[PDB]
Amino acid sequence: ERHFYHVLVKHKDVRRPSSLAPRNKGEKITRSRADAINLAQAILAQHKERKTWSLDEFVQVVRDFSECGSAKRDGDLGMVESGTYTEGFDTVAFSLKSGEVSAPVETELGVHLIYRVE
Repeated sequence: ERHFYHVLVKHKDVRRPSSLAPRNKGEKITRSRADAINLAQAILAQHKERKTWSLDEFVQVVRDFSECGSAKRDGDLGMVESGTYTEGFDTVAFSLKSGEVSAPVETELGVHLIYRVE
């Protein structure tokens, strides 16, 4: 069991292309897959000097950019056992060290940045 948060950037081709974050609940997502990848890359890389991030630092990007319903709790996914989420998410998530933020990783849901709380 490890504790993760995430930022989710959706695109038009996901199964539910609408934001579920409080900031813009119901906003239809029309950006391309490529657009989502580029956006996730930018929101991460604007802080690329960071070896690790504090929780507050990661929650800032959740508040500004995440389109997942988890944004209603600042992107908290709680405790996750390996093998539960899709393989793409799981492998990247369980490769993180404490305080690290992943590179953009894609699943059916969209493009994620994954943060390991500890």
